[PDB]
Amino acid sequence: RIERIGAHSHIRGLGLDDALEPRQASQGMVGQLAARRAAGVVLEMIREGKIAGRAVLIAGQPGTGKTAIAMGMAQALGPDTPFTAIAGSEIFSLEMSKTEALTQAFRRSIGVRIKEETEIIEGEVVEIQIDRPAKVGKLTLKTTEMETIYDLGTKMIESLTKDKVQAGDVITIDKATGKISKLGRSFTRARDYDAMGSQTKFVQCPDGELQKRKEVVHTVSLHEIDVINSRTQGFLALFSGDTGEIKSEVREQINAKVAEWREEGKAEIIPGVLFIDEVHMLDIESFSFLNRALESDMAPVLIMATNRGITRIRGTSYQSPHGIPIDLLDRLLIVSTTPYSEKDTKQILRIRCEEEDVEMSEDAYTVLTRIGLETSLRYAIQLITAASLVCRKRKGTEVQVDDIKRVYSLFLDESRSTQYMKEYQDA
Amino acid sequence: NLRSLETYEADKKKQVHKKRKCPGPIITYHSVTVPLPPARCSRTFITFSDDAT
Ligand SMILES: Nc1ncnc2c1ncn2[C@@H]1O[C@H](COP(=O)(O)OP(=O)(O)O)[C@@H](O)[C@H]1O
Repeated sequence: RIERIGAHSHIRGLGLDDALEPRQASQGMVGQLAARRAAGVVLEMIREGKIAGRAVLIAGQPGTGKTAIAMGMAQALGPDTPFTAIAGSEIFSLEMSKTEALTQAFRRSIGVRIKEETEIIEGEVVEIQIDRPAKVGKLTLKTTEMETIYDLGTKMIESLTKDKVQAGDVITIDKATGKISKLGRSFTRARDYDAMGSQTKFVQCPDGELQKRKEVVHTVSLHEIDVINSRTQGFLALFSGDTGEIKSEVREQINAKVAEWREEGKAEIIPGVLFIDEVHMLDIESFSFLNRALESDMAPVLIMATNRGITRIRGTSYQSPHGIPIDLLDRLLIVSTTPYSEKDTKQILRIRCEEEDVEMSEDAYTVLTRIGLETSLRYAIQLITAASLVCRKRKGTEVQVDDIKRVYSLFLDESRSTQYMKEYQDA
Repeated sequence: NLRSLETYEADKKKQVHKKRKCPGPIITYHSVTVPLPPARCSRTFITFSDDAT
């Protein structure tokens, strides 16, 4: 519950209507109807997943809400669909090539819902009488509507001895493997032992004696390749990034078995999204790889964001729009974000204030909207926070003009920093 | 009696056989629910066959 509000916490989805009509202000967003409708339609395409290898480029001036609309789409997509957010400079690893990192990122945003039929027996253990030789045992499971006694085997008795199960424990035994899983207790333990005090759990299902076809959908991403590349996979799946596995017999074989599962009804493919923020940091080799990697059937939807116009492509000398080669730039379609006006700026500032739980006068809102239209929006939020803190220190109830104007001089913007920078501190 | 014989064409006997096969010093861990749905609690018992154990 203790998680602080970040720069994109004010947004909590992409405000859209039944007909995908964008709204002025909803779900923490304001203005920018065109790019928001583009986000809505690409999100509909993602949730459809019928087509693979689609790319979208979010372009615009800084502070136009590129990362904002990206996080909004991520939120609107909701759980059950992977959304791999990554920065352009994260692919540069000292233990795995750029192409390998891109393959990892692509396969990481693809999920397979594996269906598994289970048969679990549950109930209340009324009698767990076990005859230890130092071989024979019987279990008396009880439910709210029926009871049954089961003769326990040697291995089952040993498993029960492993996980201590006293009378009155709510357990869920899997008839397939016999794994002992304790859920709780139905009553106290004799009220006499001067220890082991806990709370009592609710009774089990009436038909819990034998659940026939308990369906559990195990969801896992296509990053499962780490499970095969090495005999010990947890080390690679948890921390180790040195996963330069062999592409042959791993990628192709896993894809083939995933197709077999999809055809045989075991699992279903759920393509996610790969959001590369500041994609301009990718080397030209990474762009050349994305050009081809984006053509596979397992290719997720590649959302990218650029904050530049004509700029040199990293790893070469010639320039291209958005710092992306002409090929990949032409392949994808671009979503331009128009700057926000004064009203939109004021509304965004008000939404941020509401998020931060801070209140300020109308004149404060006006002067702060002015300052934000002049300097920037993020700087306006910084001033919101600073003025709220100055007001709290001042013992006031709401932020007045005298606090925003004070924190404006206390904290400087880059435009004024460079102005006072004429002291030639260093070069 | 004839009908009983013809229809006889027991698990308790197999349990008694298992008991026979037991060397004799068998300790049994036994816990049952006992009263203080109705209020109740769990009680634990550990039966020792012979004094050796
Ligand atoms: N539509 C918007 N609604 C609310 N805040 C926005 C919006 N657009 C930009 N911002 C704010 O501007 C700052 C930077 O803009 P951002 O959302 O990152 O877009 P960009 O990626 O173009 O900078 C962030 O602090 C963000 O909160």
